[PDB]
Amino acid sequence: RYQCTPYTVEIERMIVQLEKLGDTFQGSLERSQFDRLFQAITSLQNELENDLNKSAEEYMRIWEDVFRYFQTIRTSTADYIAYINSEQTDQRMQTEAFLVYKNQFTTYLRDFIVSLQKTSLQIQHSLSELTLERLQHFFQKLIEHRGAIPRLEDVSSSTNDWLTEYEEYWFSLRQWFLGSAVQQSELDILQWQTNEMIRR
Amino acid sequence: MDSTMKKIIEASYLTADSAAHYRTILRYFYHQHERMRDFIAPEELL
Amino acid sequence: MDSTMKKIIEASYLTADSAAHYRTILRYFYHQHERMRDFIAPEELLEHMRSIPAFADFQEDQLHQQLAQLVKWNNLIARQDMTNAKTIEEYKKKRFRYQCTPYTVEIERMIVQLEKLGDTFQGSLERSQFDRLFQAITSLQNELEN
Amino acid sequence: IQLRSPKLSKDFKPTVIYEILESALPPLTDDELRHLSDTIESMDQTQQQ
Amino acid sequence: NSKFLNEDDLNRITKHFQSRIGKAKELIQLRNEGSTLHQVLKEVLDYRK
Amino acid sequence: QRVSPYFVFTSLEKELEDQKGWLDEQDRQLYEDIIVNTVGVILRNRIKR
Repeated sequence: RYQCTPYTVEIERMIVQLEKLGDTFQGSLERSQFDRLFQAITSLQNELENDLNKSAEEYMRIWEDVFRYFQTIRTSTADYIAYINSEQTDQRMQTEAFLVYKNQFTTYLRDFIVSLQKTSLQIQHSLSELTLERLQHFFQKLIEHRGAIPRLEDVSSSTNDWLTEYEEYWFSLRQWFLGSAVQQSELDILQWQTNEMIRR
Repeated sequence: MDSTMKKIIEASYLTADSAAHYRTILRYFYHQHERMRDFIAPEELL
Repeated sequence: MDSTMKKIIEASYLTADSAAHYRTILRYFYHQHERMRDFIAPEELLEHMRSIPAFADFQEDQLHQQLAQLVKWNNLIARQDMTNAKTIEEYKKKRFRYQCTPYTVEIERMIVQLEKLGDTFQGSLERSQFDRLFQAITSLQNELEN
Repeated sequence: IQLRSPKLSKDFKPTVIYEILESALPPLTDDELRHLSDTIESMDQTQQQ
Repeated sequence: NSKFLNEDDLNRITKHFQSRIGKAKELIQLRNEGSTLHQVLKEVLDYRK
Repeated sequence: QRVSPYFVFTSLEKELEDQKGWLDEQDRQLYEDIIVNTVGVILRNRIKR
């Protein structure tokens, strides 16, 4: 009597995801990505205001929500930017495919970019407000709950490794949205590329 | 190790000459997985 | 025709005899896609393949053969450069710049999930699934009283 | 150069200073206006065509 | 303050920019000198003034 | 080319039909707003500095 390996389960799941789509770029937008992410960061700011009194799992949940949303948005922007910069958009543009690309591109622009821009101001402001030192006691609470999860996984690394990993992920988010004094935010890179493709 | 060096057998399923019978087979297996059924008889599968 | 039963040749790379080359190449393409990069140089791919010890002796004619096979396998895209010639040879050679089909993007995305895992059932779990569903449902209920 | 220019030694009331200060502030580099202006000019040209 | 910012204020700021771009086009029409839209923009948006 | 008026009229009909499908005012406004919005943020940065 037979059953399928998780290999097969995941493979078939992704296969189904692909089967849904019309060929070109038939993905969808859940415009509220940035609203939900911002709400999670607002929760983080309120936690910092709470002065470390709350329980570890609250901090862990807010962390995971923030990073789920950030991961989703990074996936979305990767799809978007690849769609924009595609050689089809560039020089196969001579045919009517320019107009089809135009329709999908304007849909994505409107929804994704409008919500993105509206959120990004308060986003970057909060991220600037989310300094490492403040996030460090938050990371201590995250350590509290991480130890609350005695994982068999490679999380067996020390507490300070967990602190450093949280810290590096936080810099990742800070660069992708707020950027840095040394470099423009990756969000700004996406913005510039979108502007230039609009101009083209 | 990074697995890219070794070529994966799950592809053999997806790109065999009987990949039609295959695709249908584990598509049905996935559907049963969605039904949370267990230990499917090969004869029921037939 | 229901697309649920035909031969998915996009996956042919995973069991080609050069599946090491193909998989490493497509992994690199996925990473560059992650790096927000575009218009990839096959010569850069030869460079980085050779930088990997497994393909130090990488043949670039075989590289371009593999690239054409992948594109033919609905796994990559490319187009000749129109402007950027510095040596007359570049002006001659129609040097193409490449990308990965969304097929490939999603395929490798799923693959990564499995790469994370030891064999048996290494999947994780975030216990607060139920309460979050409940919170959204409570939001719905509060809406119906409005 | 303005600091050195001799109008300082000669003219004595504030409104010169206000113009000098206003000129000291750094303006809009051509790139930032360039993207917007190019797009708007192209769009209006398309409309006219 | 960004902290004090909200979607309504964002819309208001965008409206202000919209009014300015309309003003830019009207200025193009009044300045029949044929100066490019880039110049009219660089004048309307120069904040130091 | 030198073509008869029937051909030119037909050609202009087809062309105007095609050209009219390129753009729409709503998309013009959307594109203008999104670029103007990033420019507005840049202006904000300049004002803060």
